[PDB]
Amino acid sequence: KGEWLPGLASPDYLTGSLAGDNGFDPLGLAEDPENLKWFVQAELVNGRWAMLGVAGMLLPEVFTKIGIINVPEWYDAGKEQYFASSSTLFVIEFILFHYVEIRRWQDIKNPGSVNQDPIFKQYSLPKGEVGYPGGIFNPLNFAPTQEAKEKELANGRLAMLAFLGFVVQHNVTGKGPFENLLQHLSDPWHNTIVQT
Amino acid sequence: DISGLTPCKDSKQFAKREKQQIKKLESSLKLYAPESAPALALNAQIEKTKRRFDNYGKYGLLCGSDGLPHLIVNGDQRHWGEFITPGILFLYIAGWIGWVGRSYLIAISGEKKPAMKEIIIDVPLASRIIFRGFIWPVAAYREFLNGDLIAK
Amino acid sequence: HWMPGEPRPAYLDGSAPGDFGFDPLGLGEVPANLERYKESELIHCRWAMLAVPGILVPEALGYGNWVKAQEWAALPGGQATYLGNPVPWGTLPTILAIEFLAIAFVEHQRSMEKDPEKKKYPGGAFDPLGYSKDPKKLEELKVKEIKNGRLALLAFVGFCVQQSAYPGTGPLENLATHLADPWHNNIGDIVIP
Amino acid sequence: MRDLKTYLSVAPVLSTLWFGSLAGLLIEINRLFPDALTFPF
Ligand SMILES: CC(/C=C/C=C(C)/C=C/[C@@]12O[C@]1(C)C[C@@H](O)CC2(C)C)=C\C=C\C=C(C)\C=C\C=C(C)\C=C\[C@@]12O[C@]1(C)C[C@@H](O)CC2(C)C
Repeated sequence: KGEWLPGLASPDYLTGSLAGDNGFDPLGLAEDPENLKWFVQAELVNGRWAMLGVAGMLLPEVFTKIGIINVPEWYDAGKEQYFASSSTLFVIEFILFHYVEIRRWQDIKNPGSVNQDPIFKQYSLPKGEVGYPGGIFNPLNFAPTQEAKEKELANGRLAMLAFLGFVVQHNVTGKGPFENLLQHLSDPWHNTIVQT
Repeated sequence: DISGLTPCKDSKQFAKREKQQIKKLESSLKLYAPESAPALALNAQIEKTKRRFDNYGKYGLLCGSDGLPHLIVNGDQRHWGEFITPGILFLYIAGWIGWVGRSYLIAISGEKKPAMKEIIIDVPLASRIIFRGFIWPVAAYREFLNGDLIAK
Repeated sequence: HWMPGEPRPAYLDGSAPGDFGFDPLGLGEVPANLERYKESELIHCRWAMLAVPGILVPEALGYGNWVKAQEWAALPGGQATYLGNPVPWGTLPTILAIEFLAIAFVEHQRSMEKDPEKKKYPGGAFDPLGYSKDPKKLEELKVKEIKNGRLALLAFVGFCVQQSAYPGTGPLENLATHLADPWHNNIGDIVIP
Repeated sequence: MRDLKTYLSVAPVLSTLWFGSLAGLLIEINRLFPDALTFPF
């Protein structure tokens, strides 16, 4: 589709048949079709996790402007006490995610081989793409046209960049992400990465 | 106290070594006027020696019976900066260099006279290849998985 | 299948009892090695399926766990006990002599058989109640036997591993400890300190 | 000149330039951060 840099010719292996294809591959990671097949799924999963992470880091902090709830900032939520110890929660999360990710992994190797429920054999997911399961995972039956996939990928890339910014800003500033925006909005021409 | 060693900041021999070096440096200073340039150089050397000893004291090194720092390379988390991290950095840099060299060698293998491109470097091709080595681990791992790394 | 979406090895057709195509390392490619491995697996399953009843019943009756019963032999002159009653022949040199002689005869007798089918299911005098009359029931019986043996092997592995983490404690003591406060007495506090 | 650019791509000249830049960078790095024995970060 569009060009990430006008005046430069798109690589041949990027034929534009994929959603969100702008011909951006200066270092040639996706020359091998198997590598491209793996990296598409990797990007999809990374973005889908990153958007949720950013939503969970930003929104539970914007409460200060509204004063509705009281929750510690994203880097202090770990130290708080909970009804169960860290070890038990970590073990349960490991046990569940092992099964979930092993089930997801098998579809990349042999598509259409994990479409049937293992206990109740009369329940199955309708056939679809590798990274787009559908069925019960799409309860509202929104049509997955190419435009929506491009929107999803753009939002995922933006959220990856946002999470990287969130991580980097806290390391050097020592505060959360929302107050950094307010500090910049206070005096824009003096509060930047150049402190002076 | 691994293997009977002691911290640098608690070692008396370390302070004795620092005092001896400072005293040796200060002896030559008395031969020159305070405003003379050699006096400034000697003052800078003394300040650098003091700063080096203070920095060695701050980093939590271990001293032996002779007042000299010793390096632990067994993998203890308290001493991961002596061997582990610089080793990983060196491995990354060496892999970058090797991958760049291998890619350049492979690229020119199909030319009519490949031996001519080895003594007279094709600068644009090398420059286009140089930046590619920044992600060498991923490329190497995927090449190994696809069976391309080893010649048949 | 042991894992849906994974191809089966060519030598595991799924016709043998308790066959689910599990061989990631390919240890059974050789036809001669595979035949021996079935006998070894059956022997291990049969041996482990007798230890489990003998590892919980003595503990559940208050006679001590399974590792306390071996401590007396280290002491000099220790005498064995059974049901709280010492046995006259409980001396250490007498115990080993009967144990070695008794099992050195049965195992050597088992080794001498040459028909592969009898090395796993000999039949004959070891089946007095006649459960082998129906070939149709025999296959489901073999599947039941194979399925239970691996479970007992896993149970014995758990028994052995739990002892290392909690010395001097019995498996029933482990169950009682976990039952009281499930959300803090579990595997988690051991894996991470 | 094409022939002048060709002579700059010969192995000894390129090696000399690369190693000179490398040595300058290393000398400056050691000047900024002297007496380094452990990685503190
Ligand atoms: C998944 C992710 C973040 C996930 C976060 C999650 C789930 C949760 C976070 C939490 O906050 C919560 C919710 C609650 C808190 O209490 C705890 C934590 C745990 C803190 C980020 C991904 C982030 C992913 C990023 C940033 C990826 C960047 C990739 C780039 C830039 C690649 C560039 C190129 O590869 C191209 C495209 C083409 C090549 O040819 C050239 C180059 C240039 C190499």
